[PDB]
Amino acid sequence: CLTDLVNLNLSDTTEKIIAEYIWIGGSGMDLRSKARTLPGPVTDPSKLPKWNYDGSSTGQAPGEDSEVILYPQAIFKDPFRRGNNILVMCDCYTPAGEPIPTNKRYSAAKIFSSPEVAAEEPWYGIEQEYTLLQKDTNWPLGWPIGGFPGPQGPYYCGIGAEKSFGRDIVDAHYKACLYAGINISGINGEVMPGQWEFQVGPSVGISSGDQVWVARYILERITEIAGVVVTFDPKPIPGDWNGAGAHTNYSTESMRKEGGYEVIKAAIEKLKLRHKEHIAAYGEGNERRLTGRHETADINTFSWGVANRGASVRVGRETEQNGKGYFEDRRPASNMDPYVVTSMIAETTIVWK
Amino acid sequence: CLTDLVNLNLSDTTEKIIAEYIWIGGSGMDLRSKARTLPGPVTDPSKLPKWNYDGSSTGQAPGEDSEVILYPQAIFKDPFRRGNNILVMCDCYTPAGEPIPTNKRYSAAKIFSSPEVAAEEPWYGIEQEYTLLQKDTNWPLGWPIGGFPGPQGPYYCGIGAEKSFGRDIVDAHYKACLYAGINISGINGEVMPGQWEFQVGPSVGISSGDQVWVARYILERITEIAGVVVTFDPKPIPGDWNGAGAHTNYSTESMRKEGGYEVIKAAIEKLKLRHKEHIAAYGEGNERRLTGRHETADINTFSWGVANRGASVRVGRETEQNGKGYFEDRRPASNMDPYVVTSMIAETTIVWK
Amino acid sequence: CLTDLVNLNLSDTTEKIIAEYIWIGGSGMDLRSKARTLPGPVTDPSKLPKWNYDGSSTGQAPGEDSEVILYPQAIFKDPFRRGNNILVMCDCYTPAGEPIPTNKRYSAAKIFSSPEVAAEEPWYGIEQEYTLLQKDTNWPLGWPIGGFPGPQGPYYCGIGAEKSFGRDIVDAHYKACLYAGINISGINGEVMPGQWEFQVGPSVGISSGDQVWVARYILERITEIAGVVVTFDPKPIPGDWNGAGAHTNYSTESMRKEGGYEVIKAAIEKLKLRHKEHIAAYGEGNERRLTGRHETADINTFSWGVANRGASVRVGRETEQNGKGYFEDRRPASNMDPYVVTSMIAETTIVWK
Amino acid sequence: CLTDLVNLNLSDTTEKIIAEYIWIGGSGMDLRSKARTLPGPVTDPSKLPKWNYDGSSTGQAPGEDSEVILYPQAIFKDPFRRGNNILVMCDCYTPAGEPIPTNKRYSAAKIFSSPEVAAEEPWYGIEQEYTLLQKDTNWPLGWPIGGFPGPQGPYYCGIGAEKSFGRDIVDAHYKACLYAGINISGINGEVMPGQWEFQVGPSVGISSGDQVWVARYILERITEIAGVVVTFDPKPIPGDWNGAGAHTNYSTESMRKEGGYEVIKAAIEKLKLRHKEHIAAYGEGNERRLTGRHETADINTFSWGVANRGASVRVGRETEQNGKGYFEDRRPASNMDPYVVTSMIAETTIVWK
Amino acid sequence: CLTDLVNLNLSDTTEKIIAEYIWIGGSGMDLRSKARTLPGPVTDPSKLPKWNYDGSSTGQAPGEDSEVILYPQAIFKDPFRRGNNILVMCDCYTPAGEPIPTNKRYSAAKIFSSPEVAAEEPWYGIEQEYTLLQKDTNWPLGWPIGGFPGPQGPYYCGIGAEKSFGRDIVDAHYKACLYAGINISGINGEVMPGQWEFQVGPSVGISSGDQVWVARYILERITEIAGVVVTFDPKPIPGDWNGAGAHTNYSTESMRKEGGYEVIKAAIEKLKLRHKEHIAAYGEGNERRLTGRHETADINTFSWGVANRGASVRVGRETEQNGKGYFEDRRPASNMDPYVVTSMIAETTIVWK
Ligand SMILES: Nc1ncnc2c1ncn2[C@@H]1O[C@H](COP(=O)(O)OP(=O)(O)O)[C@@H](O)[C@H]1O
Ligand SMILES: Nc1ncnc2c1ncn2[C@@H]1O[C@H](COP(=O)(O)OP(=O)(O)O)[C@@H](O)[C@H]1O
Ligand SMILES: Nc1ncnc2c1ncn2[C@@H]1O[C@H](COP(=O)(O)OP(=O)(O)O)[C@@H](O)[C@H]1O
Ligand SMILES: Nc1ncnc2c1ncn2[C@@H]1O[C@H](COP(=O)(O)OP(=O)(O)O)[C@@H](O)[C@H]1O
Ligand SMILES: Nc1ncnc2c1ncn2[C@@H]1O[C@H](COP(=O)(O)OP(=O)(O)O)[C@@H](O)[C@H]1O
Ligand SMILES: C[P@](=O)(CC[C@H](N)C(=O)O)OP(=O)(O)O
Ligand SMILES: C[P@](=O)(CC[C@H](N)C(=O)O)OP(=O)(O)O
Ligand SMILES: C[P@](=O)(CC[C@H](N)C(=O)O)OP(=O)(O)O
Ligand SMILES: C[P@](=O)(CC[C@H](N)C(=O)O)OP(=O)(O)O
Ligand SMILES: C[P@](=O)(CC[C@H](N)C(=O)O)OP(=O)(O)O
Ligand SMILES: [Mn+2]
Ligand SMILES: [Mn+2]
Ligand SMILES: [Mn+2]
Ligand SMILES: [Mn+2]
Ligand SMILES: [Mn+2]
Ligand SMILES: [Mn+2]
Ligand SMILES: [Mn+2]
Ligand SMILES: [Mn+2]
Ligand SMILES: [Mn+2]
Ligand SMILES: [Mn+2]
Ligand SMILES: [Mn+2]
Ligand SMILES: [Mn+2]
Ligand SMILES: [Mn+2]
Ligand SMILES: [Mn+2]
Ligand SMILES: [Mn+2]
Repeated sequence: CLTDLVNLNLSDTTEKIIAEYIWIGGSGMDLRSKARTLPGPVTDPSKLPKWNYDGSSTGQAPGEDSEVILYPQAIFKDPFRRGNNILVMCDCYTPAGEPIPTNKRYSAAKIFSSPEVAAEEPWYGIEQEYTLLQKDTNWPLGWPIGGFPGPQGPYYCGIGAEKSFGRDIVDAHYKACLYAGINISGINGEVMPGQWEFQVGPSVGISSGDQVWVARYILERITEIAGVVVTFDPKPIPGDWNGAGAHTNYSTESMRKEGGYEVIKAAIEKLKLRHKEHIAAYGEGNERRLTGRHETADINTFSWGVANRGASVRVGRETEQNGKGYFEDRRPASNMDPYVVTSMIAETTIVWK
Repeated sequence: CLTDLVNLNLSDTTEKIIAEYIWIGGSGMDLRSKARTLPGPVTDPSKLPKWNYDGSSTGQAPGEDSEVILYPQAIFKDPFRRGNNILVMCDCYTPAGEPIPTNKRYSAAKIFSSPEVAAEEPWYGIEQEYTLLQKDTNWPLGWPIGGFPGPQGPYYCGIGAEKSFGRDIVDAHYKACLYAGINISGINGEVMPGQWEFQVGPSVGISSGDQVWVARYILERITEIAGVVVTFDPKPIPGDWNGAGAHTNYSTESMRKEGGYEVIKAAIEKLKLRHKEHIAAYGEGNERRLTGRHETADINTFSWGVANRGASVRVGRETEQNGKGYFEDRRPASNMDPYVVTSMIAETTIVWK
Repeated sequence: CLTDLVNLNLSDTTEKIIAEYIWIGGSGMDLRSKARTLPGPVTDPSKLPKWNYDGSSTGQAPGEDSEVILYPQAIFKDPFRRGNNILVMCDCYTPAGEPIPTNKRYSAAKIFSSPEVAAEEPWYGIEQEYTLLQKDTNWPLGWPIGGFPGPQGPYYCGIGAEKSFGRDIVDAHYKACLYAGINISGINGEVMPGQWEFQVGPSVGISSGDQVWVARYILERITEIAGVVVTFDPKPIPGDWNGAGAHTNYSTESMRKEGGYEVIKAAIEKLKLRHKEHIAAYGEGNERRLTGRHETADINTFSWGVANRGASVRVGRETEQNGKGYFEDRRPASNMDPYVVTSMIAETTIVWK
Repeated sequence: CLTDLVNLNLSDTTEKIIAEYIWIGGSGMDLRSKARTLPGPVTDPSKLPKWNYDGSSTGQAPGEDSEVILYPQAIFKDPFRRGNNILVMCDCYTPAGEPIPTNKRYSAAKIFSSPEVAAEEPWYGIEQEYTLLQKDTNWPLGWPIGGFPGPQGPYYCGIGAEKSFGRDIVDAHYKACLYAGINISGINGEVMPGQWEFQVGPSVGISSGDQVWVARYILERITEIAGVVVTFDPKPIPGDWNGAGAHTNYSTESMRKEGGYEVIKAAIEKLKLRHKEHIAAYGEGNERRLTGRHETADINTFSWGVANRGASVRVGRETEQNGKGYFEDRRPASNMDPYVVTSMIAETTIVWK
Repeated sequence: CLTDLVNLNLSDTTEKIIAEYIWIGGSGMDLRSKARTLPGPVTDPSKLPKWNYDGSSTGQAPGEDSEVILYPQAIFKDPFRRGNNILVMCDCYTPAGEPIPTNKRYSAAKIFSSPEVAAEEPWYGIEQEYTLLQKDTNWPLGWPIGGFPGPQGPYYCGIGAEKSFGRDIVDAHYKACLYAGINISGINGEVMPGQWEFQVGPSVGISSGDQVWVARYILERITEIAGVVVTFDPKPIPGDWNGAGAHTNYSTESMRKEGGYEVIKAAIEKLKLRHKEHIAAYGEGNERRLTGRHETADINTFSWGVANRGASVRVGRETEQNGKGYFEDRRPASNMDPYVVTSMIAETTIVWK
């Protein structure tokens, strides 16, 4: 029957390939994709033809001038179609070669090409938290309808049927990602029952943004299979329940070398000064998450400390004791555009004075 | 149990083959098929025996003179029975060798054999849109019964459980088709939730028609497996919801060579003059689709433009900028007979003056 | 679909590994785990990097000083993720290298390193009994809701649908454990319908504790898959229904050699004197189990005998008739921390006089 | 069985009475009630004993000083218990005779006792709109779960099963209210499917506030019976669906006498000047309702007109043509405290200059 | 519980009355109603105050000039609210006293006031056929979903569970109507399973129209209670299944007196000449019903005969044999506006020459 067809091995019959072009839609938060057949395997992004789609249907163009252009930027193996088929992360342009307003990759690319940044070779590990929800009722997975599970406490990194909801989805994603070639560093059950996390491990500059988006694309496709819905809303349930963020861990060449801890403090300092303008691009709805309770710092103050999950930035015990490592900006929400957060951190930390 | 039997590998036990003869029924819109055993593998259509069926049961013949004859025309691998078994696309005739009124392949074959057409070597890519429906209630897949989903917008090329209904079926079909040997160029989720699309990529003359029909046959067989119903009705739900069409993309030898864009304009021009008579054969119910809203042009006007999804014909940005390519006739409905549309375009575009 | 992704073989695509760090949480009875990617296979515990987690979320640290450190101590193969992926049993410390109050491995390690203990090379076989419960109602698997099955009698080591509930889970676990490298000696259906047992066979000193914990981790993960709940509560149902214990079988070098039976009696003797203080660490709720009925001895008396399941300690017919073997301390409850019971027995039996 | 007991006629057995004391709770939007037995029928409010309740449980007092006092203010017949039993609308005070912060009846009473207001003898008709919701899912009655009914249009004052949801409840309420002695002037199905309205007809000064609250109490008690939930949230569903308000119709002695239309215009004028401060007390969430679409006027502008449902105030065709009547302030939300809106209008309209 | 409240007898507690004003909405086919309280019983229409409603919500007025006026024209007892409560049939006007375009009572009233018509004192019996449908699926009551019952034949005037669907509703209606004061002459099960009929017996001129509308109002309210949907669509199911009409039986003074049969033939004759223009106002969709099969006459021909259910007009055996009676115009569809058909027959039959 149905899975025999979806899992057909094509290699036995043609050289042809299926490429799934992924892009980001009109809201800056919606992933979209379509697929095309290509005549043979491809490993280099610049050897893939450009393409277009109906921008008038994604809120990015008018009906009379509907075409919007897709620039292939990164290739990953398609864990769904398997064999030689591929996912292609994309960039969006007018037919005139202008990047459209919702393309935030272009700006970020410039910052990561700019040679004083490139030389610092920044590293990002981003911690994507999300929440799983029952289709149609829109209530968190594992929660009874019109009710709540036991209070927070046993859920964080837990095991068992009354504690841990949807490991299925999570472990699936983890391998999918690995197979695809995403640098995924690890996963964990989070504090609010039904909330999970994966980390896209230390990735350089632009490719961090690319990998987080593709990882999210894979997550949602998996949840789609499962008949479950994901939100990246930073505070999906009001009251005594954790919000969800996208912690950004960060380091520069000079931060991970001898006496980098000094560079770290100095970077934090610069961040303190540009808190206000960082918050503004750190994803919407954040006001509902950053309250000072539930392992956040208040939106209005900026703070930092060592093992302090109540602070705006946190520095690992390990990197303190070694005088070198990385720090964690805990401010960005789970619905953060990594392109924006990732480059803005480099900019406020290297370029600006 | 049941799938062990349906998936038996016959190769281990005989040389014998199963051929599924497919034809088009009395309404010109209903596919029909039966199967026979053949003594060994066959790769050439003319080496398959002709056959007959009970036309009195498909509305094509009377009871007392019931026999109607099947001419094998194209072979494809059967993605259901797998191994060496085959699908055989067919043509319909009286025992006297007359093509029956519902055989539109014969006319089309003549036009594509006619040497001034053949030399121009026309190319067609056809975009089959369709809609998936819940068995028995006849309401679109994923829609709640006696109600509607959220308004159009997030569905086009979307991902996730609350957005994307029946990817299962779609991805299955895609591989099925590839395996079978249909030149299928790509797929995508369409604008109305539950509506999808596949494209039968650039195919020459008569074989375009053959492949579209066989692709439709595979689609409906898959939906059958799934316990879901397909309509090719061009406007299945009334009101603020997309209709479904069968866009025909077209090019001639001279159109894809240097300065073909001029030939394109001239062809469009000829099309403008024969709009009235094209509409008449562009599938029934089209009046309900072509309204000027929802990415169509009004039935009564003819128009064209560059990236204009509101026009009767559209010319890609890419082919404009290259002075050579193809244009898209957006007029045909999803229930179009590709034999009719495909040849009628060649006729109005090459032969007539 | 979903199990195709969870069962992806990673070996075909990278050298990378997934390690699941397991630890024991704030209540001393809750297992917790998270996973990370490592660059290649690892077989030695000391070659695994140390790690940390949010102790503020497991009741082990404050929010402002939240980091707690994980020391890898034992590696086993992950029977879930399979291939080269691993489970890593852990130990808990402050960033200052202090063992936290809930780390009972550290104390036990000292006792088993201490050279007069090491030389006696103690052996432990521990019999983990547990009960399976329906999710949400929290009533034993196979029991009708708000009611009881037939009285005890046909359930112990039974077979058939009306007698034996959840063998599925049990047999799964058994192989899981073997695969993982736990020395699991055997399994059996227990006396109360829905209650089962596995034995972690003769294991030396500290590794007994390690293996029991990891075996429990595997059990609960399996039940999680099954949509069923486990309790290690020593007496889950009040009345005429068996409780659950963690019998510890024990032997020293000198006990299993010629005329060890004398050493056995002498050990029992020492145990009689420290009954009071053993009970106190033999797991909470034990008062509800050890009643003198249902194959226990009363908490307040200490007793021993030969084939006597009504005594506090029991000595096998086999080891009596051979003048050498091991004895069974039937006192510990099913929710016993094996680190505590296992070393406390060595201490009261070798060191103290 | 159960309704035989609930409907027992007590008259046949004692003179005793049951009085249900109703009051308004800590949030200023939550009705609360408890019942006591009284020795014989009572018709005058001042002949009912005062009472108290646990304010610490309604967010109105601390635990150590928990008593809050209830002043009977209005009697109505209890339509649930029937016979001679009564509902008693209440007022809230400290034991020291201070009105508590959430008692808005006291202020309003003062304004309606103040002799220049009393002499003008103001009249209020208030139009309570509300929405009916499915228990637990919190989605509007008659809507399919995770979906929407047909667009607005056939619902307003409609009849039939596919159009009209919960008439049951509505018609019940209507008679309940009449029986009770509420001056209820009429009912109607509103624009958004599942939304209804009742009017508390022309009532003088303080008693308008009293009757609206008691009418709301009766409504919710009825929906409680039905196993359905009510919201007075002014905009329960986002998007192309009506919000809900509490239109206040108003007239003074001088407005309903010869050439009152002049007094009306002058009153409107005064209202224009105090729009800002009226909005602030016209119920919370109003920003989400008053948008200028769906028969509201934008929160930021003030406007008036004759038959204009798009304006902030509307004057009936009937009262224009007669040079005398009443005008409709369409600004208050459905969650308005009538005590506050009702007196504030008298104050801005008579006292202030 | 709920029916105790809906059936409260108000007479025991006030003199007050509930009046349900009914009118016809923007489509000319949708009934609408709302209710008001009146101070005492009323028996004469002209003693009821006029009223208004929001025409902007029924498609009859703009938002800025929203008021539309209701003229009470006929009173009937409300069979739902019972006691002294009343239904009030209405007429629609601008505030300027113009009848709105959808008010067809005004025209008809003129024709029935015009003294040469009045003197002929026309009589109408109209046969309302309708179909009952399952809510949400919109498939006829008693039909299995996605299928059909046995072929027509045993359904007409049938009895039994496999033959007769919804008698409940029907018998309820019948008494309701009688109670209300509608001159309802009789009922019967019709030919297509799930289709019924009632007749509004011999009623004079304008009051026929009034009574048919109010009868329809009562029908749909009843079906609403039942959780069932009604259509007056003339041909709800395509194929071998009866359509639904609104046969109009007609007689004038001179037709029911000695040798009226001559006047009858002459009237028929006049009708033959104005068939074309009668058809145009005889309700929309009629083309799908009037086919010449299933007891209709073809739309394009006009015919008459004696006991002929295949003709456009039919004359009873009884009135033929008596040389005096009435004839049956079988042409109007079930969705006919009786005001239009009823007066148009008088006009073509008396006034015009
Ligand atoms: N030097 C570094 N610079 C930037 N990121 C790093 C560095 N070292 C490790 N990381 C990344 O930071 C991430 C932190 O993940 P996790 O263990 O969830 O963080 P936390 O415990 O702070 O929540 C991992 O992706 C890791 O790849
Ligand atoms: N040069 C050509 N001549 C005719 N058909 C072509 C030509 N080039 C491409 N096609 C086909 O026409 C189809 C276009 O489909 P699609 O990608 O859906 O276009 P749209 O932008 O209208 O969605 C594809 O099959 C494409 O391969
Ligand atoms: N000499 C020994 N020292 C420690 N454990 C032993 C020794 N001999 C056997 N065992 C173990 O004791 C356990 C046997 O448990 P089990 O069959 O449940 O005992 P019983 O059923 O008699 O109460 C297993 O751990 C077995 O591997
Ligand atoms: N003179 C008056 N002054 C104040 N309110 C009045 C006066 N006359 C009537 N009312 C009341 O105002 C309320 C408006 O009800 P309704 O007819 O539903 O309003 P709308 O037409 O705005 O829906 C009713 O209670 C009506 O009886
Ligand atoms: N002289 C008349 N004029 C008008 N209607 C009449 C006259 N005599 C009887 N009727 C009525 O005509 C209607 C008859 O419809 P019905 O009994 O269903 O007839 P059929 O057998 O034509 O279906 C009823 O209102 C009946 O009372
Ligand atoms: C549990 P936590 O300590 C806090 C993050 C939290 N889920 C949030 O509100 O951002 O996450 P992590 O940073 O260890 O992943
Ligand atoms: C979304 P669309 O732009 C328009 C097709 C539409 N479903 C129709 O009504 O013909 O499809 P395509 O051009 O990407 O083929
Ligand atoms: C029959 P049993 O003695 C069961 C022991 C009992 N569940 C308990 O409460 O100790 O089995 P074994 O493990 O001792 O062989
Ligand atoms: C039809 P409407 O104008 C509705 C206005 C709307 N429901 C709202 O206040 O938001 O109410 P009413 O005045 O007829 O009661
Ligand atoms: C039996 P019939 O011809 C039914 C009318 C038929 N269903 C139609 O299409 O008009 O009418 P009657 O019994 O009501 O006169
Ligand atoms: Mn983390
Ligand atoms: Mn986290
Ligand atoms: Mn973190
Ligand atoms: Mn397309
Ligand atoms: Mn399309
Ligand atoms: Mn197209
Ligand atoms: Mn045992
Ligand atoms: Mn046991
Ligand atoms: Mn034992
Ligand atoms: Mn109103
Ligand atoms: Mn209203
Ligand atoms: Mn109003
Ligand atoms: Mn009849
Ligand atoms: Mn009839
Ligand atoms: Mn009739």
